[PDB]
Amino acid sequence: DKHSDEYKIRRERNNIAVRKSRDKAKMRNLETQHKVLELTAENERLQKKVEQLSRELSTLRNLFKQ
Amino acid sequence: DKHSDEYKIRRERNNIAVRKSRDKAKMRNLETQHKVLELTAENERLQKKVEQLSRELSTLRNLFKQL
Amino acid sequence: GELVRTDSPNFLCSVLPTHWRCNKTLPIAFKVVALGDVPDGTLVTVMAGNDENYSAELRNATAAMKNQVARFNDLRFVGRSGRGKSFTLTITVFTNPPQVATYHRAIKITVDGPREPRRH
DNA sequence: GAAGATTTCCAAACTCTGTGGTTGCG
DNA sequence: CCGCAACCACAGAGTTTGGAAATCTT
Repeated sequence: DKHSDEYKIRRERNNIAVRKSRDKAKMRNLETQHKVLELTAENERLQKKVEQLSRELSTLRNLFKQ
Repeated sequence: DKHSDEYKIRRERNNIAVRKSRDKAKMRNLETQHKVLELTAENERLQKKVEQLSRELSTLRNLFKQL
Repeated sequence: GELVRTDSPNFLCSVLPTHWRCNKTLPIAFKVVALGDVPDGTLVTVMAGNDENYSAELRNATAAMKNQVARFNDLRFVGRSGRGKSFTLTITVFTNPPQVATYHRAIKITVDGPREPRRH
């Protein structure tokens, strides 16, 4: 019977668990998105660092020559 | 009412609509993880060539600086 | 998105559609930019004016400044502007002392927002 | 197998555009 | 007369929220 003390407790127990778990899911979902942007940031920053050094090497080359 | 002909039909379409959405979000989420790897790959790749251009310009500067 | 000069020469802000549907989200994210230097965390508020409507109810009309910009999340226009009339909003930077900026005849708020001409 | 965690199913409550009925006003 | 620009309602597709079951994982 979908309405027998035993079932009822077991039910509520599970609910208690699906709540907790859906929560975890969302949290993990946010972390990701966060992680994303956080990369894109670092990713963009590194691209500069390359540009900076690429030019800097084109200078110590054109410099060794002259 | 819960036995209306309208009811079931409206109800049954909403269900379809939901399947749609659940699928959609579940999908965006994945695409995101993908979008994260994508970039992690790029940071690794970027990081390697960065430590390169640093050694190469620190080496060229070494012959120069110390003669 | 693309920005525009305000009544003030110290702050720029997002461009807005000429006419949009009340309580509907906008095509872009509304953001205010300070050319001078402004302390992150500086609260900024937006009010919407009009001959008709003194001040129209808004949603998400407040935002904290950050890195010289106060991006707004789904800012929204509840009150309407009246046929043919546009809203002239008031940006108000909360610093010491509070600073004011104005974008004249900025956006038009109708109950339908832009619609496709009726096929009659 | 047993218990908790995760997923899939749906139902219900709302939110997001659209379209149709009307109306003054050029 | 007609079409435009506004209002009001108000369908109907989307979404988010939450309790049941199924499915998994431990």
